[PDB]
This record gives sequence, structure tokens and C-alpha cells, in this order.
Amino acid sequence: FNLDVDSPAEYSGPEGSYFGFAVDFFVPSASSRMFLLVGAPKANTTQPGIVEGGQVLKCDWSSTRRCQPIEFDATGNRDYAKDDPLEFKSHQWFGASVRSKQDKILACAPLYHWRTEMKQEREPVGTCFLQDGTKTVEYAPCRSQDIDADGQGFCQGGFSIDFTKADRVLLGGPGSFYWQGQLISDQVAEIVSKYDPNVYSIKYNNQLATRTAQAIFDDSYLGYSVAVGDFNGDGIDDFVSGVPRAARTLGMVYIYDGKNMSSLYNFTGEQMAAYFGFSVAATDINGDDYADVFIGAPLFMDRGSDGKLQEVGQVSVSLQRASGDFQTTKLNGFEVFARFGSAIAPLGDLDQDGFNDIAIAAPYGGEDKKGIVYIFNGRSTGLNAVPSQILEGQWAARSMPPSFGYSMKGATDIDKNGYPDLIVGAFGVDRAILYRARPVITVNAGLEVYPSILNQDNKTCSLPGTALKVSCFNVRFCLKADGKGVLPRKLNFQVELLLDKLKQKGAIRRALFLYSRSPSHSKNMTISRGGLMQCEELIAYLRDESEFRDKLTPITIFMEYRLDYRTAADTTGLQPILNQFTPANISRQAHILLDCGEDNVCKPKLEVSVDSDQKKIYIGDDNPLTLIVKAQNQGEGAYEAELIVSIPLQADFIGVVRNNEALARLSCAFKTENQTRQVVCDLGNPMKAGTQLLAGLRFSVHQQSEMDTSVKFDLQIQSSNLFDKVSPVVSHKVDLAVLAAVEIRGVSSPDHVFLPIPNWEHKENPETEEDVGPVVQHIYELRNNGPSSFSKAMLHLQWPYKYNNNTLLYILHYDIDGPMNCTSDMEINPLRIKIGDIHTLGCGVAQCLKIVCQVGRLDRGKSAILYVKSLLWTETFMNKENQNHSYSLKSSASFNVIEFPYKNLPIEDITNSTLVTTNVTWGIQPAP
Amino acid sequence: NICTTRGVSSCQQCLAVSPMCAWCSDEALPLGSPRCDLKENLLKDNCAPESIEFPVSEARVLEDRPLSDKGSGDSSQVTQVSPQRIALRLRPDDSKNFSIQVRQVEDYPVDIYYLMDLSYSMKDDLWSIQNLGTKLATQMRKLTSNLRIGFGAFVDKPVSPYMYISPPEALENPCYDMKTTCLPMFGYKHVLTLTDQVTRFNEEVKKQSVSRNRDAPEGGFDAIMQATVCDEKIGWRNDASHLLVFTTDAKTHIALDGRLAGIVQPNDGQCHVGSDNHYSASTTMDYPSLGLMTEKLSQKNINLIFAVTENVVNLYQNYSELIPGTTVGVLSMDSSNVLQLIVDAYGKIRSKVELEVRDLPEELSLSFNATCLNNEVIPGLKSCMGLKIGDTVSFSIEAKVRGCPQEKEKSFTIKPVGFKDSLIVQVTFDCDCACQAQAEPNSHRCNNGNGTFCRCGPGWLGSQCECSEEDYRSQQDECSPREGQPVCSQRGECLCGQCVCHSSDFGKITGKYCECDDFSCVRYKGEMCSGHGQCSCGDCLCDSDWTGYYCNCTTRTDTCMSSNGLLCSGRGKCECGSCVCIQPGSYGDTCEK
Repeated sequence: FNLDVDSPAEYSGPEGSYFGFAVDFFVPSASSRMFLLVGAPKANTTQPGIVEGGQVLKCDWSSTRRCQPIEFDATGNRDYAKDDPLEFKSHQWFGASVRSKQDKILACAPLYHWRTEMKQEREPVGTCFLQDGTKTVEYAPCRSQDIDADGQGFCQGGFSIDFTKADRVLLGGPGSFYWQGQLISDQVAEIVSKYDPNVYSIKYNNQLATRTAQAIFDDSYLGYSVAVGDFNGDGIDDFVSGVPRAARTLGMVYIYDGKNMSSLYNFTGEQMAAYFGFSVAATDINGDDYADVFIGAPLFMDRGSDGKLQEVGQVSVSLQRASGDFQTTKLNGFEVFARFGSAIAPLGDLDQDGFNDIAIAAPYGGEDKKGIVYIFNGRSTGLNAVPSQILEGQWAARSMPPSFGYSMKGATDIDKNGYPDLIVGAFGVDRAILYRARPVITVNAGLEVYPSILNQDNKTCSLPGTALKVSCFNVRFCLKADGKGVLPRKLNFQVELLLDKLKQKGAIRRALFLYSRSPSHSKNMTISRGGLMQCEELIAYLRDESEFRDKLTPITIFMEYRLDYRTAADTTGLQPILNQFTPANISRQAHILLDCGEDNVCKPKLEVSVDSDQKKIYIGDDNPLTLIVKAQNQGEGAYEAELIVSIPLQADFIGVVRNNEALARLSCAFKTENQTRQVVCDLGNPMKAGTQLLAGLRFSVHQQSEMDTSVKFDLQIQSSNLFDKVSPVVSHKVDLAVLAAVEIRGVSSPDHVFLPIPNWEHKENPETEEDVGPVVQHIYELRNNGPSSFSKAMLHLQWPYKYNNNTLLYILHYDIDGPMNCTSDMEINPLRIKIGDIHTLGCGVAQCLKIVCQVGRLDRGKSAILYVKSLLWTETFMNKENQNHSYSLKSSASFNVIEFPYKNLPIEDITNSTLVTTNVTWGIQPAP
Repeated sequence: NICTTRGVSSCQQCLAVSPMCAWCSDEALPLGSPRCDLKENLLKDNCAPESIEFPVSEARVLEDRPLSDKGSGDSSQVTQVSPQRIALRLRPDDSKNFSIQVRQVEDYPVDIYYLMDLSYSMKDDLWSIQNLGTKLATQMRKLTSNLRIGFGAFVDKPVSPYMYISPPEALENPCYDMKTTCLPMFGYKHVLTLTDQVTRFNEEVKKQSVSRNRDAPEGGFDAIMQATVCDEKIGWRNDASHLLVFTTDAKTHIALDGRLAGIVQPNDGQCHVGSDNHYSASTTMDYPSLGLMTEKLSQKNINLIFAVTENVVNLYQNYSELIPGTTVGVLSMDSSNVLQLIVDAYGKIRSKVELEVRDLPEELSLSFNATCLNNEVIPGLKSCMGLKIGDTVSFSIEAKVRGCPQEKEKSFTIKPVGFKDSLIVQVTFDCDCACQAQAEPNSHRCNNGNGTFCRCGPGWLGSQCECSEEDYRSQQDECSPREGQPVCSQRGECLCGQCVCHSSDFGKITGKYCECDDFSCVRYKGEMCSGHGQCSCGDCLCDSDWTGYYCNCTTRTDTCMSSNGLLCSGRGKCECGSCVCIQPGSYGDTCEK
């Protein structure tokens, strides 16, 4: 997934030369430099008289991108006698197949025609040139005396080649023995030493080669493609070859023992004409030491979802088991007629992740069919079935499909940066492209929230620049990075994190950073490539509750990072890359809430106390009763809290003490149910933890009943909580009292009289009212000012009867109002008449007449009155004794409340007295 | 049901739910019920009949010509498939079914192109087929009265190692070695364009002569490709049964074999037969693969017959099973029975029928249930066999769509293999409601017209496009009595600034903040407002005869009037129904005593 698709290095050769048909690296152990080998099987050469003999070019890597030929040969056709040419090098396709190893370059010309020693002829045996150091030799194993099609005449040796671990060549010829094909393996040491230019049919002593077989096997093309690996544990590479046309064209692959060339295994294709065996490879793909086999079938026709067969190309992957058996999985192509599997090229460990990778090509796919190359990664249980990258050809056809990806080569590191590179051939456009592998960084990131559970009220932090105190929490982030290769010493990570991301979609913002950087924090980290997590942290504080409303969704901070590649690229401009599966973002959330615990119900503790405004209540009238109450919840929040007071029959609700600004303006109402009567008030929802309240309630007391001594009420506080939802019942009482504020009053009419009496005449005895003197009326009243009633009472009046043995005031009759009866100790109307300074006269100075009255029940405001009609006796004032005296006549009265109906309450007697007077003076002054 | 329970809106997701759901777009919408539901449930709420969308899938018929009875009629008139054009309309996830009839008509025009291998072992066959034109016409006159015959031959690519390139005179006489003469090498030559003149086939065959290839595999497939894609030179008719008889007695080359000879350029679907009737690109283009061969045989509607000797019959049977619309027959070495071979091959070929789906979009899927011989039905199959020719068969096609494609006017074709009589399908998807035009786009009910009838954004989209959630300075717009005060005075809860005040068995609450109620008024002298008023937001409103906060004071004066007629007898002042006697020496309720 890490190949540098941006700015690859491109090489091109002569136009129409098939440049890039076969590609490979060159590793001269004696020199520090490295080169690419590119084959041009149709380029013209300077060989005298040879037309399109082909050539192999060596292309530099550093600063030039130049390509130059390799002087494998510089001679035309050799002659046999004088003019009969020995060989025909024109159109031989030299450079069609290339392999290199250390400092050995092996190039083959599959189409070299040979004549023969026995007769004038023309047969394509094929030849190879092997350059080792400064020495160059020709290796033509099939150029033998097996004369014609019955033998090696049409061998076309060099069609496909490969080097072994043991420095031994493997070479395939598909045309030998009636096209049964042939594999030939010869040691490099012998090829370089046994070569003699003057002998054409050179015989090699240490040769391993297959041999013809029955007639059924004609036209199998054994040796079409070859690869080398060890498939029996003997330590020396064996030979893998694909026979695309065998078994009624099904196609097979042959595994031949690398020692003594015997047959070990044969893979069989599944669909005729699929060309199972066009390309093969062998590499360790799943961590076993055992080599795992890959086979391509570019023309395999898959059955689509609709039931149609369609050409997609298929690759078969076989995993070698310790017992030697193979477990096989088949991998299909991804677009029709793209020929997926035309080329397979192991890449080494493209990411150094511990398992080798493989690249597979579909040279006729993509847009405009410019070719595509897929990249797969080996996993511990086989190949990864999903490609991790795709390379697309950038060159459009000129006269032929570009065939980008027809031939690739991997498992070599031109950089020496630890990661293998990859070459790709696009010979249709005569170009070869080199892809470099970017260093891979694995990054581990850490995120921590302190605390994980967040109580809102944990005010700890102070806002800078102010005395404000704000709830806050600690959040810390960490990252750690390292990679297996040439990587810079220090890496600049740009990491940013913002708070509660998943609800910043236009909604309110909630938490802030210590500097209020819009819940957004971005910082650079110059992490040194190593093992340190290098954590860092900042403190985030929630803004005031009045500014946000989300108390349910947990705060979900978010953090992400990205590497500054332009600083992390080496001097050649190659940029690192992060691991494919490493996520560049991460987030965490905390539980910001107060929730009464898991059960979601708080446990309150409710209590109440009360004081009474009315210390004592007097029976007899409606009394407003005010109770002052303090309510408290010492426990957790109480949902739907209420204040409750139960009341008796003798009272009723009034309201609340609303005017008192020191008491709560409680909402209250009155209820009655099942003979139960109560007062209800609201304390809000919830009643918060530890909150205290004070309020006043108004009751009306209708205590006119006589046998009760006190009024009793019960208070309580309750809520809707499942736990402790009622406070203890708090009973309270107020004592009753008795108070009959009774007083005695009186008045006189007229208030004064003038002597001598106008129009009056003296007579021996009176017969009518006018005979005695002026009429005077006296009134006395017993009145109650208190609410309490009294069942019985007594009233007494004193009256001056005679002074100096002569009458002062004469009574005619007395009248009664209210519930009383009266009687006089002296006969009223004894004659039974026809109905200087002012001195004081009274019973203390004169003979006293007394009137006593009995009184029944009475109430507040009610009163009973005694009226008296009297005549002022005239003789006492017109006598000579008082002709120079002015008098004020005095009278007085008293009372007692003797009984009350409220016998159950403490009682005391109530008494008092008053006086009423009339004035008599001389209007006409007599002589002194 | 699903339509309601999914809670979708906008009439588009409602259609997307299920084919059964329907939508209502009344202006006078009734409240409290979802606008998305099946048609009957919408009609229960009395959504206007023209205001319900409820699109319904269907399958029409645009051309329904009858199947022909004979093939010798006017060429354009022959019709072997009915209906011929169909337009079907369906919802983003529904399915619909329709049927198709096919009848292999009798006496249909026939085109035979005898493509013949010409390797040296074919000389006896080339001798034996010198009368084949006339014999074949004589036999075929029973089956078809508009016959045509052609010819063409192939050996292999003319390039080493396939052909003898030495000694130098061998390339001009490949049979030079065995002391006899034969044609040079050639890939494929077009001999006789299809023609009705049967006799001229015999004339043209006699001018042929065999050649010589080095190896057994023949290059026939490259010949079949050109005989298929070079239709104008071959002369294939549009209205005829194309037979391509292929005769051989050896195995065949296949793609990617051309690499041995230096040929790497892949084959392509083009004609390269030059004006000299020789396939020109034989030496610069690889062999064609079975996939490409099958594609071009399907496009050009060619029935290909493999006539091959008994030694390679099985190979070509296994090859044929990979190429739809082909058969195999056994030739003698002398090729004595090719006539009967072709007759029986034609009979067998047209004794079956299979359907091709040509250009189906990825968003569709088809399933087939085939009515077959004797009115029997076979499920799952898209083909039938055992027909007697002339009979008729039919298939039940069932199609389902996958979601809502971004474009709703695609089309495709269904066609039997080997014939052009096809059914062309026009498909459209009803993703959008009609009300999406001219009705929904905008409405002033939402954000003063800034909302599709709604679909506005932050600030209004909280609900009915008139609620805010971007600012939250909250959903309790003035639910509390004053700024910062409890919501609804804690007498209930609110949304969008309106308190849903709670009810009680002992009273009920009103007001935007729940600040008023009908029970919180005062009591005095045993009853509320003294029985002289009524409660309103905690205050008493007193009657005409009463005053005071408790309604405790009477405004009347008849209780203060004295028998003399004066209020309080003029001795005091009346207050709350009683007289405050100011004059000393006077008493009574009105100071009248």
C-alpha cells in the first residue's frame, strides 16, 4: 500500500522496439551502484546486416535516467562453408527474457534460427548469452544434434529462464519433442568454462534435462514459464514449469525434483483454454519456511451472477504444508478481458511487516485499457484476498495496447532504504517504470480523561484573568511512532482535538479550553522516533449552566493527527507513509451528570419545624391563626416536594402569609377527603439536596365550642421519591383561653339643672310628675368587649335617696333591656305619684337606695341596660340650708361575672365599678 | 405498520420505505397522524383522493404483433417474438412480472457458410465435397425455400515455426518434400460470398487445393473470428438462420499460442480481410480467445456447428459446452456424411431455445420461470429443449429493482440466442412524488417561506420550522416567569416556549408560565371569597354587593337605613353594612334607638 505512485522514474527506448518487454535489476557486488536491465527484443543493433536482432539495455538510477546497451555480441551470422550462413540472427528476439544475479546477466533470444550441421536447414533452437564479469559466453543447450521436430530442432530454448539458489541455471524450451516442451538445467560454472566458440554443439556434463514421452503428450508446451523453489525439504531448489496446453488443453504445472530431475507434483487446471500455466511464481507468503506456489490463468472464464461465462483471469495460490500437501485457493479477476494473472512478481517484504507480498498484473484493464497492476499482502494464513494498492498506466496506446504490467520484477532495493522497489514494463509504449516503496510508520495514540465520571458541582478551577471559579477536568493525549527502515530522526505531528465533537453541529458549544480557544486546540509535536509516548495535557472547564442546556449527552472529546510529510521526506523527496490499518482519529467520552446513582432515584431526608404566632386564643370568635414553618431536606433531591398540614374540624384554611417578604410566597390549597381535612402547599420539584426553606401558613379557628381547651395541628413534608418520601409528623398546639372583657357604663339626662326650678310651685304632697320638680333620667349598662361568653352575671346600682333627712331624687319607675330582672330595696314611687364651689352629694353623704339586677347569658358586643325615670325633689334645694350651695349629685354601680360556660378552662371573676352624676346649681343667685 | 412506524417524511423516504406506503399532501392536513402510510389508512383520515400520491408499478405493451406462421413471407413481416416493445415502471424497491412468447417459425431463410480446414489430410474430403452444393440444396429444399451457401478455408498462421520456411523453395511448395505440389501457406481465405446460386458452390470448391502445416494444431479459431466479424464480405443476411459449419480433423490453436512465433498483440473484434480475400493480420495478431469468439458469435447471431472426425469429437464437445449455441457432429475421413451431418445439426439446433439478457442495468435483477412442451412449467430455467420446430414456448420473467437509480429512463433488450427477434424494454423508476413539484418546494408556514413543505435549517428547524436550537439562550422560550426563573413555575413542563401545565383532581393550572390557577384563592368565614366572589389567578373578584380582598365588606346601604329614612339616622357613618354611631346617647343597628 506504500508504493510511491507520485513522480516515478520513467525510462524509454527506441520507438516500436518492445523496450520493457523483460525487466530486472542489476546488483554488481564489486560496485556501489545499481542499475536496471530492460530488454528490447525488436530494437535494431549495430550487428552487421542484422535487422531487429534485439538488445538488452542497462539503465542508470542516479540523476541521469540514461539507458545504454550491453555488448553481449557484435557479430553477424557465422558462415558454414563460404556463403551458406550458419545462423540467422535477424528477428531473433534477443533480450526477450532477462535474468540477473550478483554480477551474472543471462539474456536469451528465443527465436534464433540455427541451420544445422547435417544439412541446409532453418530451425529455431534458440540461444542465450551469459555475461559474468568481463567474460561473455554463449549458452545454447538445445543447439544439439537432435536434428529436427522429433528432437530439439524447434526447442526455442531460452523462452523462459531463472536462476537457482545453488547458482544453477534453469531454462525452458516449449518446442522440443513435437512441442512436448523441455526443461534444461546446467551449472553456471560449467557454462562459463566449457564454452568454446569453434564448437557449436557443445555438450555439458552436469546437465539435467527432461526427455521425450509417448505420443499422447504432443503439443504441451512444457517450459512456457518457469520458477524455482524448494518443494521437498532437501535444501536445493526444485523446478516449477507450466504446461499451458496439456491434458486436453486444461493446462497443468509440473514440479520437478531439483536433484535428478524427477516428477514430484502436477497441478491440474479446471477450465479448457484458460491457459493455466501462462505464468508461475514461488515465494514464501505466509511465514512458513515453505515456498508457496502461484499460478496464473489469464483467460479463465468465470460464471457471472446472471449465469453467463465471462473472461476475467484467475490466479491459483497453493500453500505448501509440512507433509508436502497443498491447500489451494483460487482468486479471480476484477474486470472482463483484462487478463488478470498475465504476470506475477513477488515483491519481497514491501512494507517490512514480516510477510512477503506479491504483485499481480492485468495489462488490459482500467480506463481506455491502459493496464493495471494489483498489489496483495501475505498474511499469516495465506494471501490477503483484497488488493492493498492499484497502479494505473498513464500512457495511451500509440499503435498497440500499452500492456502496462505485462512484466514486472520486485524484491530489490535501489534506495538501500530498507524497502524493495518495483519495475513495471509497458512495452506497448516502449517504456519501463520504477516504483519506489515509501517508509511505513506505525503510530499509537493515547487519550485520557481525568476523571472519567464527572460530577457537575466539583468546582475546582479558576478562570485566568478573573476570580471566577469554574468546574473543570484534566484531559491528556499521547502518541508514539516508529518504523522499520531509513526514517528521519524527528517527526513533526500536527495534532488537534476539539471537545464534544458529535454535538458541535451548529448546536451550543458547552466545554471550553483553559484559554477559551473555541473548544478547539491544535498543537505541533516534534516527537523523536523512539519509544516515548510523550504525553501532554490541558485542563478543560465547562462554561456556566446558564449558557448551555445539554445535561444528558456525555461530553465526547475528539482528537486527530497528521504527519508533516514535506518535513519527513528524505533528500530524494520520498515521503514516509503511515500504516494502512492505523486509524488517524480517536475520541473518548465522560459521564457528566448528577443522576442519584444507577437506580436514578435520590434518597432525601425531610424534616420540618413550626412556631405559633398566636400564643393563646380566646374562645368566642373566629381567630386568624398563623404558623411560621421552616422546611428542610438534609438528604438528596426530593422530587415533587410538598408541605402538608392536617387540620381538625374546628378550623379551616385561610391562605399564606404573602405580604411577609421574609417568608416564601407558597402556593397552597385546601382539601378534604374521607373526613380528613388538610392544608397542602408546594415546595417545588425537586427539593434540592440540603436545601432549606421557610414559610408561613394561615388557618382560621372557629372555636366557639365550650368544652375544648386547645387546638391541635400536625405538619409533615412528603415527596414522590421511592425512598424516604415522608418526614416525621410534627404535631403542634395552641392553648385556648377565656376572656369576657366586661365593663359597666352609664349616662344621665339632663346633665345639669338650674335653680330655682322654672314654672314650679311648692305643694304639701305631689300627685303628678310636675309637682316634684324637673325630670331626670339615669341609665346604666353591662357590656362585654371580649369574645368569650358568660352564663351568669350580677349588676348593682346605688342611688342617693335622702340628704339632711329630706329627699334628693325621687324615682317613678325603672325599665329593663336585655336578659335581666331587677328589684329595689326601697319601694319605688313610695307616694305612687301619677306617672361657691360645687359640692358632691352621694350615698356616702346621704341615705342610699339600691337596685340589684340579675343577668343571664351574653356574648361579645351584646349588652343589657337598666333605665330609671326620676324626679328631682325640690324641697331639699329650696330650703334655706342650701340657698347658697351648688351640688353635683352622684351615683355609682358595680357588677360581677359570676359564671362562665367554659368550665374546662381556668376562669376568674371579672368586676369593676363606675359613677354617673347630675349637677344642680343656682341659675338665679339668692342672697348669701 | 412499517410505513407509520418508520417515521419518515418529505414523501420521498416514504416511497423508499416499501412499495405499499403512500403519502398525503393536503393543504388542510389533519393533525396528529403521520403523512406516510398505506393508501387505505390515509383515506381513513380522509386525505383528498387527488392529494395522495401512491405510485403503482406496472408493465405496459407497446408492440404486440402476432407470431408468424410461415417464414417465406415478406422478410420484414416475420415475427418470432411477442410482445416486441415493452415499457415498465416500478418503485425503488418493488418487483413486477411479464411474459414473452417465442416460436421457431417454419420455412425460415437459411444461410450456410461452409468453413473448411485445408490441411494435407483434407484432400480426400475436398474431393468428396465437390457435389455438396447441389446435394445440400436438394435435401434442404424440404426445410427452407430461401437457401444460401458460402465457402472459406483455413490452414494456420503463415509464420515459423508453423510453416516450412526452408529449403527456400519449400515456402512456395510446402509439399515439395514428398514429391507433390500444393498451395503455399495461408491463414484464412474467403472463397465464395454467400449466394443463392447453389451450382456455383461446386464450381468454386473444385478450384481449391490443400496445403501443409508443420504441427497438428490448426488455426481455425482465427478463421471463425473473421467469418463472424467480416459480415459484409461473408454476406450474412439480417433475416436468416446463420449456420457456420466448421469442419476439421485435428486439435486447434488457442490464444497466447502466438507468443511462440513472436505474436503478442491480442486479437480484437475487427475485420482485416483485404481486397484479395486473405486475412491480412494473420502474422501480426494473436489468436482470439473463447470469450471473444463467444461475444462476436452472440452479437452477429451465428449458430456454429463443430463437424470433426471421431478422433477429436470429445475435445470439441468440451469446447462447445463453453460456447452457447453450438453443437458437434462426427465426420468420416472421406467426409462422406457431411450432408446428413448438417441436416441433423440444423434440426437439433432449432429444436431448442434460450434467452439472452443484453444490457441489463446493475440495479436490476431478473428471474425466469419457463413454460415448456405440452404446457408444462419448469421453474428457474431460462431455456427449453425438445421442441419440434414451429411449436411455441413462453417464459415468465420477474424483475426487481435495487433502490432508486439516479436516472430513470434506462432500457435494455431480451433476445433468443441465434435470432434477432427481441423484446426491447423501457424501464422507469418512480422515486419522486408529484407533489415535489409545485406543492412542497416552499411554503410561508415555515420560516416565512424559507422552508420546503418542513426542511429548513438551524434556528427554525427545531419543530414546524419555527423553533431554535442553534442558540439555546432554549426550547423554553419564556416558559419561566422571568429571566433565570424556574420553568413553568415548576407547575409543569414546556416545549417551544409553551408550558403544558399539569392537571390535578383538586384544581387545574393555566398561564404561559403556569402562573394562574382556579384554586389558589383565599377562604374566609368558611368559604372561598366569603361566598361573595370567584377565583382567578389567586385573587377574588367580588360581586356587586360585596367588596374587600376576601369580599368581606358589603357595599349595600339598606342595612344602615333607619326607620326615619336617614342612613344611621344621621347620627353616624355607615361602613360595611353597619353604622358607626358618632352621636352620644344613641344606639341600635343604625343608631335609631
